Amino acid sequence: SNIIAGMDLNRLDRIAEHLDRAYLHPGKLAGTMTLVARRGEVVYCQAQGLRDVERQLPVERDTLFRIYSMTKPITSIALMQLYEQGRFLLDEPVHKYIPTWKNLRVYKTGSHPQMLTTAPQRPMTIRDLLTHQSGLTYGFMNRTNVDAAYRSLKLDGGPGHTLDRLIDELARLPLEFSPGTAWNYSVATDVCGYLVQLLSGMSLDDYFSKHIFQPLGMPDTFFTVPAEKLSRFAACYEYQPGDSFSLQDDPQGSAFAKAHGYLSGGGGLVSCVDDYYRFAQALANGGELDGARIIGRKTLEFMRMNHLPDNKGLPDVAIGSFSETPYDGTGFGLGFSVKLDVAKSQTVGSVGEYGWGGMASTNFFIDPEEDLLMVFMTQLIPSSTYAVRQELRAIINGALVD
Amino acid sequence: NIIAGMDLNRLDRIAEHLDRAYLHPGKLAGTMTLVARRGEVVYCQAQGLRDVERQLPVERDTLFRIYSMTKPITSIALMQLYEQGRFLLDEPVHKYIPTWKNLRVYKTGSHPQMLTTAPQRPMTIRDLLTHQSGLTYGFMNRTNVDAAYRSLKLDGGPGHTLDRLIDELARLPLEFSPGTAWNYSVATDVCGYLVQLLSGMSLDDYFSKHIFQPLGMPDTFFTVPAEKLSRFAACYEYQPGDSFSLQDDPQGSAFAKAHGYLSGGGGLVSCVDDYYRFAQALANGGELDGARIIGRKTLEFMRMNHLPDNKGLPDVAIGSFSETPYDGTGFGLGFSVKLDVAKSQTVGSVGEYGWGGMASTNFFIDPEEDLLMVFMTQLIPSSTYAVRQELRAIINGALVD
Amino acid sequence: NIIAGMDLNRLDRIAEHLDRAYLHPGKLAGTMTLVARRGEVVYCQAQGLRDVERQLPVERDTLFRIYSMTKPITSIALMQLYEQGRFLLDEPVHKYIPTWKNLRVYKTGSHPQMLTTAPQRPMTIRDLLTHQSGLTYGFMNRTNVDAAYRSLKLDGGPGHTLDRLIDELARLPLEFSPGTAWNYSVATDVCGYLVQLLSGMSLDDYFSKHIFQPLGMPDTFFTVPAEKLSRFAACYEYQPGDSFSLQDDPQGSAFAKAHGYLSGGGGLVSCVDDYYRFAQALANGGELDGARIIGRKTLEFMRMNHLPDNKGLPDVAIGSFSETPYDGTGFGLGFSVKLDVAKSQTVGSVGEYGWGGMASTNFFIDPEEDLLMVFMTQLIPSSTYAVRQELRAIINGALVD
Amino acid sequence: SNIIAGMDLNRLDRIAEHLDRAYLHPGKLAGTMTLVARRGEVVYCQAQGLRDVERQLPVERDTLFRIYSMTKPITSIALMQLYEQGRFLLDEPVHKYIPTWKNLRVYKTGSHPQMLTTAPQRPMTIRDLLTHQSGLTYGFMNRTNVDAAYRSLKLDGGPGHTLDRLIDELARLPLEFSPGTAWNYSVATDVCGYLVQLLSGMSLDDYFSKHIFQPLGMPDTFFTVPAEKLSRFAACYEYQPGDSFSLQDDPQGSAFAKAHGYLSGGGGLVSCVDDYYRFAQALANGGELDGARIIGRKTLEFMRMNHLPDNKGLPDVAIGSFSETPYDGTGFGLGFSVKLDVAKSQTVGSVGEYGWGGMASTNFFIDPEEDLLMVFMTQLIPSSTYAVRQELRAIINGALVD
Ligand SMILES: [Cl-]
Repeated sequence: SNIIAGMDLNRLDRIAEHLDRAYLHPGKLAGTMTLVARRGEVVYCQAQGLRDVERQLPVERDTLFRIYSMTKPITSIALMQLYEQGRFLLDEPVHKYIPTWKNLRVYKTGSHPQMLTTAPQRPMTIRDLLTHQSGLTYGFMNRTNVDAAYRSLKLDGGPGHTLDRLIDELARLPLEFSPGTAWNYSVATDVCGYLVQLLSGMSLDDYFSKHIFQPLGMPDTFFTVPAEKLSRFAACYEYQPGDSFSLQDDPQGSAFAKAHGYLSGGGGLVSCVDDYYRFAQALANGGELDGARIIGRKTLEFMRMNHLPDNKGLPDVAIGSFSETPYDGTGFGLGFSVKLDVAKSQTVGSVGEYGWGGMASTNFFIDPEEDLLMVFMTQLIPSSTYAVRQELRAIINGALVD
Repeated sequence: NIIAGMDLNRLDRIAEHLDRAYLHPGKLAGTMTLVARRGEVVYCQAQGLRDVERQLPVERDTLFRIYSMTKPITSIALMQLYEQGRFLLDEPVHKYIPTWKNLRVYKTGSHPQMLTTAPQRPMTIRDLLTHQSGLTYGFMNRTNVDAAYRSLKLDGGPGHTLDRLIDELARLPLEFSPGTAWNYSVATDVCGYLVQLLSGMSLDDYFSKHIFQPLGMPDTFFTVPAEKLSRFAACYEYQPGDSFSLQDDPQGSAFAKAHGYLSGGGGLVSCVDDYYRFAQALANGGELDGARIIGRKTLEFMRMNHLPDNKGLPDVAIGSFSETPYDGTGFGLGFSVKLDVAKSQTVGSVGEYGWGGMASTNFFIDPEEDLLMVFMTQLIPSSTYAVRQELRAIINGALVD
Repeated sequence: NIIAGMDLNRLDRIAEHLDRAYLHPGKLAGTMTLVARRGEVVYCQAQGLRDVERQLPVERDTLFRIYSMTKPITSIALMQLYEQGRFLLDEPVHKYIPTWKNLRVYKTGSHPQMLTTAPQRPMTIRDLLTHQSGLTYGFMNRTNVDAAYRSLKLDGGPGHTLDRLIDELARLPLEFSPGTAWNYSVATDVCGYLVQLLSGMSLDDYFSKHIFQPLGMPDTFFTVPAEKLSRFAACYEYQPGDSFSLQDDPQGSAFAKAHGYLSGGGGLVSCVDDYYRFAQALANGGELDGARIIGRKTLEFMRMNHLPDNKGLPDVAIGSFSETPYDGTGFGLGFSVKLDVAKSQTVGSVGEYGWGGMASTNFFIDPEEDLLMVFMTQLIPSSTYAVRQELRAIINGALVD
Repeated sequence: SNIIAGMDLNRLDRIAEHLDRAYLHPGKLAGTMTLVARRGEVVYCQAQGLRDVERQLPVERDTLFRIYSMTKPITSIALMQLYEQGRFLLDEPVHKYIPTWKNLRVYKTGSHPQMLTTAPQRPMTIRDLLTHQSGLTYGFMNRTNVDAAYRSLKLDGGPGHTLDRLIDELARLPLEFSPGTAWNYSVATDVCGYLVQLLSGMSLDDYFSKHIFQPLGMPDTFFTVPAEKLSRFAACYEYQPGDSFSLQDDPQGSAFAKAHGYLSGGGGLVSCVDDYYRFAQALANGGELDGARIIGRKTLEFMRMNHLPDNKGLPDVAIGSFSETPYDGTGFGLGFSVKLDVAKSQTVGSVGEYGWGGMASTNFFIDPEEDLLMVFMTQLIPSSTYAVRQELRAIINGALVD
């Protein structure tokens, strides 16, 4: 009956019905913003529930969200813009650009600050940073003496924390493994942000603004929410037992509203669905939207390939929660996950489906076989809580009536 | 004489073959064969008798027990709910059936004193849809677990309901740790139970509303209505010397009573027109004459090999599905999938998908050739003859484009 | 000048090459070469002598012993019956030849006191069509089994018939358990026997009715008629110093007598136009000028690699077919199949299919390029020269689209 | 927006900017000539810096360059022209054509002239020569007692050296390994030139001229620079510590300006960017340019395939520097490298990218997926010094905007 770009709109209304019945009415999520587009046409756009439960404020199309690690693909594009200019090669050692990192060694044993280390088989490369194969980690991993050291030095964030500090402190810490020999989610992408600053001579907020946000028409994407846009800023909620949630970040008096001087290429950005849609749609088009190009078509193709050894999936190389069943049949390129094997993933989709998510359960994907994309925004830490991103794929794929 | 790149003179070899090899020598009672390509019916032939005792001929409208050709219908029903966000394939079954949380794996002993081991992981919905759950069937007659099924009549009996099947399965061991092997099973009856649980409808009402009414299938049901019983075929079973005996009289059949068991695994009676319309809808990507039963992409997903590491049934199956005729065939979400034509030793295309019934009913869809067959007879068991392979030889042989 | 994307000036390199490398130096008596692409004959050249002794030139209409280029014809004949539902490839041979039920595998001893072991499984029709049955050839001269073939004259002799071949094979051991290796064999003579058994026709009449008359092949037969004997080439055999000697005088040849043996493996005499029409029919998916010899799909099935796990001949073959020239080549139902071009070390396409004759006759069809060659000479054995590879180099080199 | 053949010309200007900033201004290279073409349109052609620093002569479009091992693909085509005529088969033993080579054995131990040897598994084939799998080597390898023997016999070049001498001396030397069991860069291609002469009955310079250069319109490609073209001949420079260079060959009084007796099918040719462009463009077209055909379309397809065993890459079979990380995901056919795996190469491009380079850092590639090619000329020995060929791929691939 009502069909746009080979999608049945009546079937897509199942998105709203599902989010109501499974998340909003039972009080598992505060509110959602969902956008679906196919062949450059927005076929679905729905705000549901509340951006701020305490103040009884609804989710609107223009609501601002902490996108967290959905920052990573933006940083990754920023650095590959410089690749396109001949500025570095992926197989170059990081220490060429960060000479204090030349003597990075691998964790053997001991607690910070008396950690013993072994020689790595080879130096860390830029490709290792872009693929989380460098041996770096994250404080929040809470798994090893290396991430214990990150937490004691506040490398994930803290008062006075800057990228210059992150790089200075990382120069003196051990890696989890010899670069390239495993996969571990990490501050690597914050380091990628540091390299964008080093190579461009710009601060990461200015690079992003000049080379990505202004050209794509993304006026509502920033590291610091301006005072006049704070009314639009969603609260962040965290999971509580019984599939409930509590306030985790009040938008009035948030760290995201202060210009605190850490620009996290890994998870710093606040955005909205229109801004992230324009970014995603540019990628879906081969790097161009409405006359503005943020990356070469071929460079993006390269970023979308599986960059793991021997075309393995995350579970074959990952040392954390990324080794679990939901990452079965999914690889990783230069800042995107890549679906390798649909049946193995146990989730409907296409080979080559690429995207990433945020800690607060934000998610996007681009299916290059179907010319289809989704941007999903909510604020519920952590993103491991619910499989809503998989239920949305079920509904969206189910609406294809080609 | 050519329709849709098929030679009709070559297809007449179907009737000639079934006459000479099965009907004239008294191996089968009667047959109904339909072939379609590119949405055109190119062959449709009733032969022999639906009821030998009453000397009643097979007609186009004859009703047949399709048995496990019910399974793809149940599988579509459940994946309709997948399309609505109602469950995920990698979710544990025990999320929806909480009494199943502590299912364990058979180690040793006879029912009711079977010793068990902890499974590596809980059973998933994908395990049920792929027969990798560890469930079995009474009729397997291979293990102490299927002995227990037979002693509890889980395959069918007086007062038997889906609620009973699920209650009794909660207290039985699995053949193996979920996902680690393949074994043909009551899993699909459980899938029917899940359609009821998720839809809040009884399976007969769900099927009727969401599949049979939309596709125009008025002659498909769990219970044959009294006014259609005249069209109902007898069922026959194999006898030594390639003969057969009466196994179910259509007058006084259990299929004519509304007993309480709706078997998503093998309950349905249908006819060639009804199953044709179902098959044609699948061949079209889930739509027929403006009615859609499933998304094009969801069906594509169901048609994929869902066995580990793209293995064939013989690499994972523990039973008769491990034998040479399943070489080069995988399994998705209620369909077999041809992986390797030469290895199968049977002409066809990669991606040929379908399934069969215990009484030797068979259908396939070749998505490369846009070709499908529905074959109906009533001869238990389906392992008796290789007629479905002879039919593929003839049908594939008739492609002249 | 270019026809069907081939440069004719580049194709003239064929004549120049055969002159310079074979004819002028006295390595071959004479050659007939035909090349076609997209159904157009782009090259047709007779060179040198059909009969050196009588100073008779090769003409377009010269008749040649094509030997094992008979095999694809027999293979098509048997798969015609497959298309009619007459057998399945995974059926035991002993279903049709019941005296073969107890065939065993050679362990040790000389004929007639050979000791044997139980095969893992009975021989199948697919084993016969793929030379994986365990049968062999007298001329192999490698084992006590082929010694027994030679002592019983199973490859040919006075009074020898297919009925005799089948009777004597019933009492001999196999080289290996059916399907577990590949060995060039009398299997295809047995395939001819099965065509007779299933059709109720003698093989010469089946071929004539179902292949030669429909394709317009009036110059293909087991016996050269008296009035065509003037067109019959002499056969030559290799002599040291890259020379040759008379091996078969066309006047007083066994090919001119109607003895009782119809060899589906190597009996036929043909000419380049007849074999061209056969090859072109295959290249077209089994049809030429309104006559169809096989279904498009059946042929596709025959052209697939039927060896285990898509292996090449060297991974399974026990003889000279295991050597470097068969690297990257598989085998289907009477055709070799190129699997890996670089590994073959010879220009061509994946899927290139064909076969050759012991007197160095050769044909191939490249389904990627829609290209085929028929090459006729009479020089036993076909292992002597790599002319078939030089011709592929030149023919592939002439593609300019 | 200035676009030709789906290439952004403004993005291609990044080539000049990059070569200036990274190589020319800092004194790492003397001068460069860069050409890029896509779909038979030349989209970039820029001379930069100096062909002769001492004489302060600029690089011009028509400057002549020592292309060195970019000779090899030309020799490889020359020999496969004869394959197309039925003159030999790839699986024929070399000793069929060079009977003194029948008893070549494999190095076990000892110094020249008392080297002990073992029986090879099989004789060397023509395919082994075309793929550098023969067991031959090069004097300059400086790795084994076999290459020590080459240096002591001057097989790479010397006064009075001829192909007849190379073949006579190789008949008496051991191989590095049993033919076909490994890969080692070698004089094999000089031997291929010898076989072109043997099979054609022409001297290699005359064969090339008649069967390649005249038909393609390449008037500025030769083994000897004619006196009237010597004014156009670049100086050759070699690397010096601190990313500097010294004069290695004065164009006035170069061996390349004398008609000495050695025609090196492996590295003898001088060319210019227009001539090599026309050769490369002919290959990109399936072996034809402006009505002249140098090779059959299908023969070239065959030459472009990976000819290494089991579709392995160079690092899985190579015994030298070709076993290192920059050859990861690249195979070898009949005189071309072939990209097998783009992600594994860590360098943007397409599967099937084919080409080769010269000792003085000349490079070309053809991308048959993108219908794109580059010819890069400079004179800096050795070619292992800088990763400029990879930086150029980054920039050129980044300019694809269709
Ligand atoms: Cl549509």
